Amino acid sequence: IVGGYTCGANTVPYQVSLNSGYHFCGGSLINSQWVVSAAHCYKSGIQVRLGEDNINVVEGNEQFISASKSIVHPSYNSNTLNNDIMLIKLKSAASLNSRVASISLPTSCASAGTQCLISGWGNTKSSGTSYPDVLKCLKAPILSDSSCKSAYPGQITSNMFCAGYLEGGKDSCQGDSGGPVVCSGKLQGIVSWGSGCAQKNKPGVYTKVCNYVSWIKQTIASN
Ligand SMILES: [Ca+2]
Repeated sequence: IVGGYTCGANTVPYQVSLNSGYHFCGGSLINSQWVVSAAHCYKSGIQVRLGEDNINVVEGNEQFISASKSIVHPSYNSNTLNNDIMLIKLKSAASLNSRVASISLPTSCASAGTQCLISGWGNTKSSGTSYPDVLKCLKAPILSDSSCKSAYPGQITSNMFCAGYLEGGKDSCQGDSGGPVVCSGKLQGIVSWGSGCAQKNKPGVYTKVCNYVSWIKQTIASN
């Protein structure tokens, strides 16, 4: 996260870290057994880390649980990132408490101008590299589809939306991928891609979760 703030320990209790020897992506807990992330975060050997603040220090509220299966969206395209969504099942159910909590799925898509909370352990620099160890947060509005498409002509599908600031300086970035965009209590987005980070006229692009609720509900019930 570039241009954000330190969230505070366990203040985003649905945020997970995906670990394969090291943090490589975020995700969101949607019930005690299941995590939503980006399809571009797919790999073998995932351990889900819940209850995290400092990802380099054991602080006492963590749960570490291996994935038992991963399901990438049937129509995911790894070039364009259309349908950039994946479900991860936990080998054992998480123990839900005030520091390890699920986030609700959308009941519809959200309006442009609505404010959202974007979070992660990704790079905090728009030029160069610095990785925080504590969770970072950013408040950012959903942008209109027209301003999203004008920034990214020929690239945006109905399964994507932009959020952030056209002036630059405030955005998600590398290592935030797969993490949450929460607006009015609903998981409306997944950190997906952008052109660089925090650049002028290059806002963040997010998977439009509202289009996937039926697929999520049916997939988890049959797995
Ligand atoms: Ca920790």
